[PDB]
Amino acid sequence: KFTYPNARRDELVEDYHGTKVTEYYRWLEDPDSEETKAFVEAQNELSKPFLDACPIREKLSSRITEVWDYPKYSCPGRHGEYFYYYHNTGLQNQSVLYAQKGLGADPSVFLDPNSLSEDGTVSLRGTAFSENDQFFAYGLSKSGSDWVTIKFKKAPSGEDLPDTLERVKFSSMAWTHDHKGLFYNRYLEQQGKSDGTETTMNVDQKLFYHRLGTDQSEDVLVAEFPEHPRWMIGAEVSDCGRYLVMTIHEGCDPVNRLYYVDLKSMQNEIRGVLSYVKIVDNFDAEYEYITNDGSKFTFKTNLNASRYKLINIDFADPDQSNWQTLVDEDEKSVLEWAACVNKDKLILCYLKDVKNELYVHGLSSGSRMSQLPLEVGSVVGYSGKKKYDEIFYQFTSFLTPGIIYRCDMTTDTYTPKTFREIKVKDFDTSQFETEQVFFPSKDGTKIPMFIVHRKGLVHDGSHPVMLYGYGGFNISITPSFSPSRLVFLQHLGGVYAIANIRGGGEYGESWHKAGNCANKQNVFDDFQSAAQYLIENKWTSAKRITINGGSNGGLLVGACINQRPDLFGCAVAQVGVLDMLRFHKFTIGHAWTTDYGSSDSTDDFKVLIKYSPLHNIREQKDQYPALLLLTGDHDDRVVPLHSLKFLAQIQYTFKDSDSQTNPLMGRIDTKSGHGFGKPTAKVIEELTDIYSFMHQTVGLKWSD
Repeated sequence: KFTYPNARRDELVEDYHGTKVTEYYRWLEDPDSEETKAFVEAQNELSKPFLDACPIREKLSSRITEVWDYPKYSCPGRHGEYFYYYHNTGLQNQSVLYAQKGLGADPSVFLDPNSLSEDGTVSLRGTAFSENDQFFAYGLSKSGSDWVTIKFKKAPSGEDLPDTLERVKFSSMAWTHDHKGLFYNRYLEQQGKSDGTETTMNVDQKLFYHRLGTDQSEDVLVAEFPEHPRWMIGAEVSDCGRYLVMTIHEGCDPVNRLYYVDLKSMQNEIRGVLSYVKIVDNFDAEYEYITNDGSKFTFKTNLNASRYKLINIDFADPDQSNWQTLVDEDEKSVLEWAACVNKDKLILCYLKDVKNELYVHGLSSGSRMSQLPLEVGSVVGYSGKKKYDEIFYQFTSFLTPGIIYRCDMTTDTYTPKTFREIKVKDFDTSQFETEQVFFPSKDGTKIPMFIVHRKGLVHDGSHPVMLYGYGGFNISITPSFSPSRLVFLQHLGGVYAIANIRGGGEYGESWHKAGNCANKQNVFDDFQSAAQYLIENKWTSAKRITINGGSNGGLLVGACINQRPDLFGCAVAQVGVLDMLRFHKFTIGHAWTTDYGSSDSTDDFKVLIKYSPLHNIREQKDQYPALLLLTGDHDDRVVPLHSLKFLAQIQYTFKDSDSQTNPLMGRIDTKSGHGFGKPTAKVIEELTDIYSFMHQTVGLKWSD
């Protein structure tokens, strides 16, 4: 009974290695045409009244906002005599950066991003203080785009400097220790727009050096690789300031080349393309800089260690035969990151069965000295420089918004203190609990899954489920706090489940490879097996399951509704990649071929054509679940044409279907992008729409 917008069908046939593939809505790849703008407007004019028609929408938005309304803080970061920290009073669109001369001093406002936009659509993206704590570089993104403008302030006053760097994207921000400038990345001029609404592919990223007090036109091009247009040059200055560490990536695999430049030994100042020394001239393994003592550098690596380890490479004898293991690879746990504090102490964060653990090691020997206790959850923030003598770290979990710890690092015992407790106001979290189960996938592999629910739940199959997943790009989906999840559990009788499906990094690179490239179908099988597990164990039934995912998780949702529509009642795919044959042709999509492959390859196409959601919409005996696609017109990470073309094709496929009664809709937001830096007001509106859509499609019941 749903009337879907008109969408002109333009038969476009293309040959992929002998296989003819036809699509009908490629005109939606042009975001600037009147036809595409009319399609976007018509889809919003259909979904907005349907979402607003939810009878509990006001109650839902009010409760999400009330649960969300609590003071939030980042860890305090020391920079000289001043500490800097982000703080949100509760519902501010963007967090404010404060400065205080000591932990006990009254703070001053250092940078309020809310002062730059009436609707909070200007957000910070990347920050870096100078080594002498006197200057502060920061990136600004408009309307959620990946494009960045780098600006500068004096610290701690916050007074603006005139320096402005444009066309910055996916950029480093590394000050030289002479406090005279920094390294950053930018793209040269391109045809058309560069504001987040274009689909133009980004290649030939350059590394530049900007000197303070000069125009950007005077910046020195220090590194470029025109023979490898997809290479991206990460730049970092060593802790002592002597070395420029160049980490070169191609794609999204946890691997990188490792070059360096001895800045101090340079005969002259930075004036041209820098001559570098190659330490690792391949993409075989990761080499992530931790610290260095003179010429001996400590790196985190996955070289012959899928669960990661720490090695030492001395630039004075850099052949691989001289490398030494500093911290052995753990037999079970994944080493997520390491940080050096107080000259010769290391903070190592591990992931053990999708739960974070923290340990203190010695830099000289790599030997373990202590464990910092944590509850079941994730470490989402850290502060602790090599030159300072204490650390701060932020912990979060499903029922814990935040705990900020402080640990003195000057003694041989490491007893962390609670610095801040971040809690929801007037909410009894003791009524709920989290369980971790391991369910067998289609091939028999055991997959971890967190299930958050009310205590005393009986397994009668009556409870609605929000099933979340991602599955790809070495990303581990670890416990975190969500205010809307609390409302779902408290007022909508909900059960929330995360399936740690393959493709992620929960169990190392082998877990990642088991769900990428030719093994991508394993990811979808794991997620479908998660829904089957919840049904078989009577947590829920298929009609009560809502699946949700974003970006690569949006691809997960799209493939799962095509393959097993009988397993779900609702589906919410946010900013999802849905045309798997053309994703690599837009913006930064070429970097994802390390997990997806590319339709340019004959072998990769045979894999992609089987699960590309846009090309696998088929009516089955069971109707498709209710579908809500969410994207923004400035999502230049995953261009919104993915959602637009999928929406047009799925609405056409079921236009004459008697059996399809569930709605297939989409919401295209304005002045927002992939998600990072989205203002709080838009986030709450989006969560209200998600649970309003579920209430209208899977029969949720509101309880006050």
